[PDB]
This record gives sequence, structure tokens and C-alpha cells, in this order.
Amino acid sequence: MNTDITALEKAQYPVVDRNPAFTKVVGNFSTLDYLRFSTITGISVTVGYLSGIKPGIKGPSMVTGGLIGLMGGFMYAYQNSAGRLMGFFPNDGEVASYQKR
Amino acid sequence: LAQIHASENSKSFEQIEVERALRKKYARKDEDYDSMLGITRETPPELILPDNVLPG
Amino acid sequence: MFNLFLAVFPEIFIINATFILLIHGVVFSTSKKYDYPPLASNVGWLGLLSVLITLLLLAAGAPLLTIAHLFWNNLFRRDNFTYFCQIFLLLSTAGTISMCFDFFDQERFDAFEFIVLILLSTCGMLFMISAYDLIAMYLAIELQSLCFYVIAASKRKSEFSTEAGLKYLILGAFSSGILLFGCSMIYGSTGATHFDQLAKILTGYEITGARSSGIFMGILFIAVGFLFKITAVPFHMWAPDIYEGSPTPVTAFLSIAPKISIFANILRVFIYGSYGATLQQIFFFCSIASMILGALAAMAQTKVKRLLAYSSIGHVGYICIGFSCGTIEGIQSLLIGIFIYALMTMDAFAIVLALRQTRVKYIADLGALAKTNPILAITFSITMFSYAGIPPLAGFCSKFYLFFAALGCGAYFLALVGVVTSVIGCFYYIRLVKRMFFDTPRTWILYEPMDRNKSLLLAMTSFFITLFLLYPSPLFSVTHQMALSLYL
Amino acid sequence: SPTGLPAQTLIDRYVTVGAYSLLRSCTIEPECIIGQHSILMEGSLVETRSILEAGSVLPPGRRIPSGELWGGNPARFIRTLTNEETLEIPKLAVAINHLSGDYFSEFLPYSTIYLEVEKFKKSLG
Amino acid sequence: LEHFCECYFNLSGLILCPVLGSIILLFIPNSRIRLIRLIGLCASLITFLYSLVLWIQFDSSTAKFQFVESLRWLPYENINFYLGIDGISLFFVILTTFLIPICILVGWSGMRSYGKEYIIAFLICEFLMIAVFCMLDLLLFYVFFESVLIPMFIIIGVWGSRQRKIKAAYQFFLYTLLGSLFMLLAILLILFQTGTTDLQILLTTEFSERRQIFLWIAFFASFAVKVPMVPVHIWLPEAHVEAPTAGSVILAGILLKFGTYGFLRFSIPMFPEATLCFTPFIYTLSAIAIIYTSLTTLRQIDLKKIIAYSSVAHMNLVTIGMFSLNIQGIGGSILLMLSHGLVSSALFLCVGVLYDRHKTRLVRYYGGLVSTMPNFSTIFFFFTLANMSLPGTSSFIGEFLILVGAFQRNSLVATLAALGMILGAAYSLWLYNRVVSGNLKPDFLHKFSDLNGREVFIFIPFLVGLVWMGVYPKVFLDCMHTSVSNLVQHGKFH
Amino acid sequence: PISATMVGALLGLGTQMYSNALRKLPYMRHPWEHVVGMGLGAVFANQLVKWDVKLKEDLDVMLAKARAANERRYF
Amino acid sequence: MDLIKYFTFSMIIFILGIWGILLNRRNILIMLMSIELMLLAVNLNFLVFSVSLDDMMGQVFALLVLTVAAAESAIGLAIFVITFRVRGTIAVEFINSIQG
Amino acid sequence: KVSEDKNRNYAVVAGVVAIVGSIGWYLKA
Amino acid sequence: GSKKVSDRIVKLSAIDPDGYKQDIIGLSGQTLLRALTHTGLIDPASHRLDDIEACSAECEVQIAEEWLEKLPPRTYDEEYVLKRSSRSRILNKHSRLGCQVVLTQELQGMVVAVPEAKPWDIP
Amino acid sequence: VKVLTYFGMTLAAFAFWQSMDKVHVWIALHQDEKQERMEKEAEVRRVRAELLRKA
Ligand SMILES: [Fe+3]
Repeated sequence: MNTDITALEKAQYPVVDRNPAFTKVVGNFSTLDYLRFSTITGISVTVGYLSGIKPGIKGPSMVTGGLIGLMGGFMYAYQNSAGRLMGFFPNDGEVASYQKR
Repeated sequence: LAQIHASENSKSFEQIEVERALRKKYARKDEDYDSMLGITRETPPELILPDNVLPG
Repeated sequence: MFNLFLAVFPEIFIINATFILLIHGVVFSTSKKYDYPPLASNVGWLGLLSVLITLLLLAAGAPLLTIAHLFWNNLFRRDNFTYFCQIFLLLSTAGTISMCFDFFDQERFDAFEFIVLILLSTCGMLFMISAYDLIAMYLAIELQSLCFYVIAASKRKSEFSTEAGLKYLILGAFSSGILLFGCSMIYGSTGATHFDQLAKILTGYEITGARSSGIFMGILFIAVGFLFKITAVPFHMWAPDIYEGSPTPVTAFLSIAPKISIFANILRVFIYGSYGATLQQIFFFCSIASMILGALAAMAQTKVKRLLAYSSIGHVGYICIGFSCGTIEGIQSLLIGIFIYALMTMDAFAIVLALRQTRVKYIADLGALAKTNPILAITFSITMFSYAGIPPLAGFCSKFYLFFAALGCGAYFLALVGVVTSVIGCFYYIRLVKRMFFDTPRTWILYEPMDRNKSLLLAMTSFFITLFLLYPSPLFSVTHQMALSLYL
Repeated sequence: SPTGLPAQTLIDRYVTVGAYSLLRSCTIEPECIIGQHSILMEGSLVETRSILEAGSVLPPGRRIPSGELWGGNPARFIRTLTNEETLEIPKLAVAINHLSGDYFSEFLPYSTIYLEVEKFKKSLG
Repeated sequence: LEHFCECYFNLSGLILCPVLGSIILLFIPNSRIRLIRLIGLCASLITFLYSLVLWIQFDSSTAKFQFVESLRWLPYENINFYLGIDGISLFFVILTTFLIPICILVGWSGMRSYGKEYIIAFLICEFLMIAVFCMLDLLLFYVFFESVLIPMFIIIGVWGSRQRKIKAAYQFFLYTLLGSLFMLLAILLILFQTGTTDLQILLTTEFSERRQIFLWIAFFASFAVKVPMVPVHIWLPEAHVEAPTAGSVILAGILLKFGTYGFLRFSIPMFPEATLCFTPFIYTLSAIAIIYTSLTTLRQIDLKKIIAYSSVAHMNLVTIGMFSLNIQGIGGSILLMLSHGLVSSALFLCVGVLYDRHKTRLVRYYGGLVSTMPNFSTIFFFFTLANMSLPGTSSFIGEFLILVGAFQRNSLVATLAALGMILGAAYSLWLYNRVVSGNLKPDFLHKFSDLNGREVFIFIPFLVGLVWMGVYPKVFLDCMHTSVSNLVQHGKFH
Repeated sequence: PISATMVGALLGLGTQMYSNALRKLPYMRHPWEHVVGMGLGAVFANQLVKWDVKLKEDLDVMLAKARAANERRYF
Repeated sequence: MDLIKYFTFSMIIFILGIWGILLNRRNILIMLMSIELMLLAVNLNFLVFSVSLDDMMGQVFALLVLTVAAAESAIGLAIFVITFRVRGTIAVEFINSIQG
Repeated sequence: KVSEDKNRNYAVVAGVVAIVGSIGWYLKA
Repeated sequence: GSKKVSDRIVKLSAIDPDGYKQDIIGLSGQTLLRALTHTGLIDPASHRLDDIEACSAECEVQIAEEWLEKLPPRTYDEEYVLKRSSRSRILNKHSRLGCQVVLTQELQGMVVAVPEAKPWDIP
Repeated sequence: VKVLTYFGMTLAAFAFWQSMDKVHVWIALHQDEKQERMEKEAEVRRVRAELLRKA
């Protein structure tokens, strides 16, 4: 299947890697990325718990909310990391690590 | 009448909480969704008054 | 390969979350161990969270939504116009969901599938906004429509809800068939379904004497389908009956989100394609008919929901006046009108859902509400004066344009219709203020106070309605951005 | 009720029921004043914009016609009310509600008795 | 361009005062009635004093707009709005700030049932009415004028005495909204030509005679409803009669002035050529309204209807003066506008004094009142004379000056307008005699109370103001003549 | 002066009081929520001001491109 | 004349659907079937045009419209069943309560 | 001496994690 | 007490949709609908006000011609409401809106027929 | 219907479709007159707008 990563709007920052691999983007996760991940997951677990009290399923509701939050937070962190590696988001740390390795 | 009033006034804190939750649980209904599930929710006996105090 | 799908991250997330909620609901609603718990509010809260996370993913990934645009080109088209339209659609859906928990708990509407269908229709409208081909447009429209048919009949033992669903399915399937026939004519005549190809084929010629009648009628039938979707007269009579007969949260949802998504489609199809005058005359004549008929029919109504339905018909007439003029300011004003009408309708339906706990049905039921709940009567009076367009409330903004275009595109009969129908609308809106403030009924209805969700939403929307004209710069700038991004 | 009508006790809006009054299955229509130490028996009806004096006794199934002042044991007609007197009845109800606002303001949503119960329990083991 | 002012007392603080009062009164419980009353009255009184200070620093040698301050809407600065006053609008700001505390004081006794809503409605009305008079922009003038409809509708409908207030409030709202809608069309047509709505720029731009005629017709459609001119004046008797007393005071004393103010601020200076063409048309409509409505007033049997109908004839004499387009006519028209807002307001206060006690407006029930309420009878006679334009009263100054200015242009219209001296005397004295003179009728009314301390005090500034203008109008005319002179000269260079 | 932070804090406090009043609760029921609303309103007003500034820049770039495309006509 | 003949075949089916709407004001089941006849005619249009233009896009869309038609029929008949179950009859006089 | 409800304790941990994470999110952006 | 509620009582007979006759009780000066809701013959929740502006003929009753002359003639608004709420859109000559019928002493013993309830609870 | 009725309606429909074939041939035969008439109406509009701009 022929592919093309080229975006409509060009990256406004140094392009460290045009099409970074999945594991490379995951390994690029920063402290802020983990903070976003953890915040989304914790809020989602909390909403699951609180909305589960009335039907009596606070634990299962907690697991469901936590799964939704885990998927959403991982997707958000991946979004940010890959955008930094691709030059779409401000990527000072990516460029500093790239110019050295 | 004295029987139902005496029964209510002598309940303990735990039983008061149990019956408050039950009263909230059975205050309204969705018999349509119940028929979809194929279940019949029944009023718990602790929320049913004896027939001798009912208007009929 | 994986990075290509960064352009569909919001949709992937919302669809997967919808599946998770479907499974969670069906697993624990059937559980004997938990005594078959009603899960409508639980899944509602989890779905509201899902919508907010989708909104976060979409708004924080603005440049990434245009990645791999050539690979994704034959499927959809994401740009700034779509970006802002989708953000607004997600916000509408979140507000509508937050307005449903009291209805779930007090009427004991226990079906969690309601939330699942709302989320699936939100997916469908998200795909509608980015649609860039007649095929994709039709598919997304059908997905949204099927979800609405099912939720319109959700109160399945009610005569009204079953009647609403039946009329919706028949008139909706009829209109969809007409629209599909138009797509077939365009394809047969041009050999093209992509919006870019249709643009290239149709620009520069319009009616150049030897006009393709196939193209012209494909356009006419597609326009008829769109006009049915926006409830423009004479394709409107499904709307008041479905709005009344559907459960009130369904009525609130159908009042806002589908209009945002269908107007996005109309812009990207017509404003962008190129048949020209006829297309705009269609919308001109339908706007006039909508304004007149909506004003008269609303003046005849005695029930709150019907009055709101006819008011929405009149206001889509006012909005479509903007599409008729076919200029940058026309598109900007259409978008501004849509945004303000959506916020006002959300205000009005928050109040209606609050009063539905004591079963409001007639306008006369609001008698002596200024005594029993004075701050609610003020909030509702503000909404009615805003609907009537009395400055400096937000409703004036849209009314101001109507006359600006009427004197810009050189149309004084439109101006006269606007003056007369505005006066009629003012009358039937201030009739509610008279009922709540001036009447002294013998029998009063005491209403239960609203829940926190609706009070917070009402407070925010009411502050917006009273104070928007003080700081209107962001909406003006963003709508100008969207109008420009339609072409560049 | 002996009158055959439904026997719920209905105290309508803007009604002032004077202290130490006994009501059993009676209807009070909106904007009435019931005098202190009054007795309204089963099925009795007080029509709107009426006033009863203190110490009145309304036997079962009796009626106080609208716009009138009654009193006695058993209650008897005294005089017809003027318009101003009838305009003053909802003002009395509103003023009493304004007073009750001051008492409502003295109570927070929860009490602190449970702390006293807790230390009473602890001082017993 | 930040055209902010260097004065300490400016228009923004005056506009903000009653708004702060309303915001504070939003959060006070309805059990603290004393506090609500005091705060409302004090806010209105401080606004009155502030406006008096604005009078004190007025500069009567300039034809420019004074105390001009700019208010910015967009950081693009394309649309930027200005506030300012001249000799034509200063006294109307003063009149608004003075009438509002009167409106609060009139309903003082019923304040335990009116509630804070009554005071807030009047304080909100004050803010919008002051703003309308202080606007240097067509668009803001339009937007602020319609804002008053909401609180006026509320005031009429909620606190009106009987259920005819429903119909009255509807008619008021619908007529006024129609008129304001025609003004909007003209504002948007002007904005299409000029690209602006700034009044000062419009006064320096040239219009074509064709488009001058058309835009003048569009302004007339709103102003003639406001004035009101025949045959679109029939909303007035219903609205001014069914309103509460303070509502009638605001409706007749301030709101009526907005159409004539709009003729002086926009139509007459901005379209000089069209104004000349429509001068026989305005003269005819005003003359008919004076003669016809004066005769209808003669045959009215409701106290408030006689006073309401008298207001129509007085306002159409104002239009004859302003369209005479000379110093006396325009000078007299402004003085009659101010005088009417004091005389008709005082007259609505006299009828309300009678209505609060006996609850009837029919003249047939009253009569003989001089033997039980001599204080009210004397005060009522004085404002009866002022309504007849008796020399020595404030209304005679404006009336005669308008007739002077009309005579120098067209002797026929000045002759028809002078017929109101005979007609206005006939219905004012017939009203006074049927209510005050004669014998009492104990079968209808037998219990009586003269004015109390609050009602006498209410009447004092009306007597002082009427006498002060009637004997020494120079303090007002001096501060006006420079603005009046330049309004007359606008559009000519010889 | 009148900063965005103060307008937003006042708006948020007013939003919490309005909510309490629409629910027939005392204006100051749950005061910690009044504090939370003040903070959220301040944050929202400041962010709206920043967003408006950014929007203006983006619009200027878009308008520049539109005018260039239009001026291309007369070449 | 091949293309015109296939086209008129599909067009007659579409017109028959329109007439079936027009002719069945007491028979709402036949109205649903008339809508299905219109949808079939549209599908035929897409397939014929795909052949005539040597283009595959008409066939892809024909398959997808098939999926949509099946979904519409399933939901439509479900609503018909619940309407009948509530009322006991399918007569049009029992589904006209909402009005004005 | 000890809070027994485990699901309640996990919910408490999640709420604390969300609060500290939001604070860190502000502090590092 | 010289003034009893029995002075205002009006005796009445209503026939329910299953054809069974019942003796109902009402007060003069109050509408026939109030007397009908006392026993639950008509659900009070379906017609809470006595206003023609809050009526979709949920209060409709059928009365024989002998009692129809003892009533004021049906108003234009009343006939409009009755006709539009009819399933066949046909005005029944013996139909009256129960909210617009005020009980008086001359209606003692009036016999009324209560048809099947129309649906009234809009979702 | 009777089977013979369905057969007869089919025969009538077959005749209708052959008539439609004749109509299609008639339309195809008159493309040239359509083209020649269109030549006039478009050129009249040209000579017209050109003359209307000479002044
Ligand atoms: Fe009724």
C-alpha cells in the first residue's frame, strides 16, 4: 500500500525525524508527556468510581473509566511526542538530543 | 396506626439507612426497560404498609 | 504506517470508547449479581468524559489532523474550517449530554444504549464535517440519520414517540433517496464524485447555454435533500412533529448538532463547487418561506416544544439568507448565526428540561413563575428577548446581518419580510414573558428546582447571552478565519 | 369526609394558619387568615380571601364564604371584608416568610451532634 | 483614537452609578426592605448630584461636543464609539437623573410588595436613558434605545393596576419595535455609503438629495412613532394610562422626548435639503395632531386619558418649533420638551395621588375635593395652569418661542398652532373643575386624606423648576444658544 | 486597572452564585465552590484574551494570502 | 441507444416509487416499499453509469448503498412493529395525534 | 486505624494522582 | 353553621368508557372537570389547569341534549379544540370540554359520558 | 390479478417501450435544428450586448 506522510501545513520547527517509528515515539516520551498521561488516567478512574456508586458497580466502573483514560492519555502523549519529533510542535529537547547523538 | 408508627420510631441507624436507600431505589420505575430485560422489580416488604391502615 | 493514522486519532478514540461503553453497559445491565442496575447515568458520565477527551485530542492536534493529506485525500479532507466545526460539534454534544442526567434518574429512563447511539451519531457528524466526496457525504449522513430514527422512538410504549419515529423514518428515507438520485446524475454527467474533481469540472461554465441538465438536476436533488436536513420550508413539516414527539433530550440534541454538520456539508459542497445563481436562489426563496411560515406557525402555537420547533425553522431561514448572498461576509454571518442560535437553543432546552420534572407542556403552565422562581423567570425572559433579537443581547447580532445583507445584496422585499417576521417573532416571544410575569392565574404549578448541571450550564449561557456584544472579537475573528479557509 | 369530597388537608398558597390551631381534612383556599387557637373539622371549607377570628370553631362540613370575616364557637358571620383588608392577606404571608428566612439562616446543612455522640461512645469504650 | 476627557466628572461615571446600584441590589434579600429602599434612593440621588456637577462645568461658548470620551470595542479600532453632550442634550440628561428619584419616592409606601425588582427596573431604565442621550453614534443610539423596551414592558405589565395593561404593554412593545426597525435599515444604508456610524463624521459628509429624501423618510418612520405623530399615536393613551404612576412619569417625561431628540440630533442636521422639502409635510401633520387630539382630550372621561392625550398635542407643537429651523423655534422646542417633562410628570403624580387612595380614574366619581384636600387642590391647580401655558410658567416660554419661530416661516401654521391656546385651556380647566370644584358625592367617596409629607416634598422640585424656568429661562437658553445656532446653520455657508 | 483576571474572577463568582440561586439554594452555599469558580473564571478570561491575540495573527496571515491571490488577477 | 434504455428502466422504477407514495395515503407499509423501489433505481443508475464511463466508483458506492438500504429497512420495520404494537392497528387515523 | 474499602482507596489514589499530575502539568508548561 | 359545603354540592352521574354508571359529587362554581378528577374518572395530572389555553380535549365529555340546553353554547375556541383533537377531525354535537363547563344548581342530576382517555403525556 | 391480466399488461408495457424507442429516435434526429436555433439565440445575445455597449 503506497503511503505519504506529507502534511498540508509544513512543520514550523526543526524536523528531527519525518516518520518516527512507533517505539521511537514511545521512547521519546518526556516528563510532561507522562504528566499528561497520568492526569488523564487519574481523572478517568475517578469519574468511573464516582459515577459507579449509584448503580452499585463502583469497582467495575472504575476499571472501565480507567481503560478509557489509559487509551486517551496514551494517544495524547503519543500525539505530542510524534509532533515534536516531526517538527509540528516546539521540540527544543528533541533537537538538543538529536544534535548530540 | 400505632403499630406502624411504633415500628418506624424504634428503628436503628443502620436500618434507617437501609430503608432510605431502598426508598430512593423504588421511588420511580422503568417498566419498559424492565420488560426488555425480562425482569420484574418487586417492592421490598419493609416499604409495604399493612392493609389495615390502607384507605380501602 | 502508524503515523498516517494521526489524522484520525480523535475519531479512533471516540469510536473505541463507544465500543468500550457498549460492552460495559450490556455486561453489567444484565448482571443478576448487581440486580440489573440502571446504567444510563453511569454510561452518560463516562461518555461525557469520552467526548471531552476527544475534544482535547482534536483541539491539541491541529497541525497533525492534516498529516498524510494525500494518502487520506480520497477519503476525507481536514482543514481549519473542519477543525473549528468539529470542535463546536463536540462542545454541543457534551452540553447536551450534561443536560440529561436528571431525565435519566427521575423518569427512570434506564437505557444506556441512548448514550451509545448519541456517541455513534456524533461519530457520524464528525465524519460528515470532513466529508469531501459525495459517497462519503451520503454515508456519514445516513449513519447520523439512522441513529436519530432510533433515538426518536426511544420511548417505545408512548404513542407520541412511536409516531415521531415512524414519520422521521419515512420522510427521512424519502429525502435520502432524492439526494442519492442527485449524486447519481452528477456522477453520470461528470464521471466524478470527489469535491475537487467536481470543482474543476464545473467552474468557468455554470449555465453556458449548453448546460448539462444532468448536472443541474443532480444539484437540485442534492439541494432538496440538504433543505430537508435543515428544516427549510417547504421541506420542514417533519420537524415540529418529531421535535414534539421525541423525548425532550433527543429534541435538544436534534436542535443543534445536525445543523452544524449539515451546514458544513452545504458550504463545502455548494460554496466550493460551482453551479452558481440557481443554487443561491433556491436558498433565497426557501429562506423567505421559512421566515414567514415559521413566524406565523409559531404565533399559532400553545405548547412550548412546538413554539421552539417553529422558532428554529424561522432562524434557519435567517441563517440561509447568509448563504444566499454568496460572499465572505455571508459565510461569516452564517457561522456567527449558527453559533449564537446554538447557544441560545442550549439555554432554552436547559430551561425546558428543568421544567420537564414537573411536566411542562403548555405556555400557560408558566403562569406565575416570576413569583415561584423569580431568577428562573428572568433567565428565561432573557432567552426570549435574545430569541427576539432585542439589543444588546446576542440575538441582535444575527438580526443585524439579515438587514445588512438585504441592503448589501440589494434586496428590499427580503428587508420587508425581515421587518414583518421580526415583529411577529417579538410578539410570540414576549407572550411567554407576559405569561410568567403579568398573569394572575387561579391555579399555580410549582416546579422542582433544577440540578447542578443545568444550573451551571444555564448560568454560563445566560452570561454569554447578556454580555457577548461587549467582547465579540474572538467569534468574529474565528468565523472570518473559517470563511477564508473554505477557499484558502 | 362527611361531605363526600376527597378528605386530604389542603392549605393553599398565601395562607396564614394561626398558632395552636387544629386542622383535620379541611380545605383552605388561597389567601386566607386562620385566627389563633382555631379548629377546622372534617370536610370544612374556607373559601379564598376570608379571615377567621381567634378561637373560632368550624364544625364538620361547614363553609366560610369568600370575602368574609367569621368567628365564634361555633363560627358565625361577622362582617364582609373591604378590598384593602383582602389585599393585606398575602402581605401577611410574605412577611411571615421573611421572618422565617432569619430562622432558616441559623442552620447549616449538617449538625455537629454526631461529634457529641462520638465522644459519648468513646467515653464508654 | 483615544479621545478621553481631562475633566474629573465625566459621562462614564454617570452611566456607571445606577448600574452599580442595580448590581448591589441584585444580592440583597427581600426581607431587608429598608436597606433596598435606602440604597436605591441614594444611588439615584447621587446620580442627580453628579449630573448637576456636569451642568456646572459646561462650556457655553463652544459648538463642539463637550466632555467627549472614547470607548473602544475592537482592538482593530475600526469601530470605536464616542460619548459627549452639547447644549441640546445636557438638560435631558439632567431631567432623566432628576425624574428617577421621584419615581422611587412615589412607590415608597408600596415598596414592601413591589420588591427590589421595581427599583432595579427603574435604575436599569435610568442607565439606558442617560446613555441614549449621551451617544455620538447612530448605531449605539439605536441599540440603547431598544434596550429600554425590556424594562418598560416589565414595568407596565407587572405593576399596572388592571388587566388592560396586557394589551397596553403589547402595543407599546410592538409599535416601538417597528419604528426602531426602520431606523436600523437607514443606519445600515448610511453605513454602506460612509463606512462609519460616527455622528461627527456624518455631520461632515455630503448626501445626495435623492438619498437624503429617502433616508429622511426612514428616520421619520421611527421618530414619528416616538413623538408620537398622527396616525401612529394610538399606542400612547393605552400605555400611559395602564402603567403605574412612576411608569407613566418615565414614559411621558423621558421616553416621549426620544423622537424629538432624534429629529434634532440626526435628521435635521444630517439631511438639510430633505428637511426643507418635508417642512410642509411636518407642518400639516403637527397642525392636525394639535387640533384633532385637543378635541379628543375634551371628550375623555378618564383622568389619566385626559393627561395622556394632552401630551400628544404638546409634543406636536414641539415638532413645529424644531422644523421652523431658527433660534426661537429650536430654542423654544427644547424648552417645551423640558417643561413638558416636568408639567406632565407632575400631573401624572396628581392623578396617582387620587388613584392610590380611591382606586378610580373616572372623573364622574370625583368632585368637591377642595373641601377635603385643599393642599392637593392648590398644587393641582398650579400644574393645571402650567399645562395651559400660562405666562409665568415654564411651558409658556417654550410655547411662545415656538410660535415666534413658526410665524417667521409660515404664518398659517403658526395660526393653527396658536389654536391650542384656546383648546388646551378648555380641557385643563374642565378637568380641574370636575375633580376639585363643586360638591362632594358621599355615595361614591366619603373618606379622605390630603397629601402627606412624602407627597408634598415630591411636588416641591416640580414647583420650583416650573417657576424657575417660567420667570428666568435665561439660565437655560444661555447654555443652549451656541449649539442651537450651529444646528440651524448646519448645511449652509451664508 | 480592569484586567482580564479580575473580570474572569468576578464572572466565575457570579456564575457560582447564579447556579445556587437557580436551584433555590442560599447564594453562599458551598463557599469553596465560589473560590473554585473564581479561579476557573480567571483562567478562562486570561486564556480567552491570549486566544484572541493568536486568532488575530492567523487572520492577518490568511488575509495577506487572500489579497495576494486577488492582486494576481491584474498581472 | 443502450444507455438511454437502461436509464429509462431505472427511471421508471423511480417514478413508480414516487407514484406509490402518491397513491397509498392509507397504506404506510407500501410507502416504505416505494422508498425501497426508489433506492433500487438509484443503485441501478450508479451501476449503469459505472459501466458507461469505464469507472469503478459507481460500483463501490452501489455496494455501500446496499448496506444502507438493508439498515434502513431493518430500522423502518422495527418502528412499524412498535407503532402497531402500541396501537393494535396500522390505520393512518391512529398515527395523526401530533399536529399543528 | 485502617480504611478497609479497597476500591475507595484506589479511587482516592487516582484522585490524588490526578491532582498532583495537573499541578505538575501546569508547572512544566 | 348556616353555611355548609352541602349548599354548593351538585349531584351528578358519569358513565365510564366501559358503560358503568357512577354517582359523582362536585361543587357549584367549579368546573365539571374538577368533580370528575375527584374520583379519578379523569386523571388530574392530564389537565391541571382550568384554562382553554392548556387543553387538548383531555377533559372532553359527552352529554345528552336535554342537559345541553342548560349550558351556555360552545365557544369558537371550544369547538376548534374539540374538532382538532378528534381522530376523524369531526365535531361531535354532544361533546363538551369539561374544563369549560361550570357546575350550577340547575345541573343537578346531569348525566355525563366519559370517553376513553386520549394520550396526553408528551415525551 | 388474473394471469391473463398480468400477460396483457405486459403486452401493453412492451408496446409502450417500443413507442419510447420511436420517441428517442425522433429526438436524436432533431439535434441539428436544436444546434442551429441555439446558434441564433446565442449570437443574437452577442450582437445585442455589443450594440448595447457601443453607447
Ligand atoms: Fe380542557
